[PDB]
Amino acid sequence: MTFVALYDYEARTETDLSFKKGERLQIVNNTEGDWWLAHSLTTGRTGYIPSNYVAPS
Amino acid sequence: MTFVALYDYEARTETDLSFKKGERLQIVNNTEGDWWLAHSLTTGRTGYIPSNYVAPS
Repeated sequence: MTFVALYDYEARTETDLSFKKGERLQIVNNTEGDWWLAHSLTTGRTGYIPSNYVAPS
Repeated sequence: MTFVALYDYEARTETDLSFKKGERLQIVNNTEGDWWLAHSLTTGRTGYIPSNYVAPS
């Protein structure tokens, strides 16, 4: 439900959350699901994807 | 190990992967862990976070 930040994190893009160690965070359940870093075997490109958009082969 | 894309996804930032339905994708295990959308109860801000940076309260 509620989590606690173990480390400072500085946002690298417009969509990540910056937070300091000690902060209390709540996960937003949503349609996209967890995001994973993925490599496309089809295109060779790489980056984060919304996990609910994919399924095991 | 290997996943298949169920839908087209267009990248919304510089770090997400665009992919078409049908593509074969491989997950990159890494230090950050899964990314989740989180709301900070401390600051009120909201955005994605690397899950390995936090722990249950």
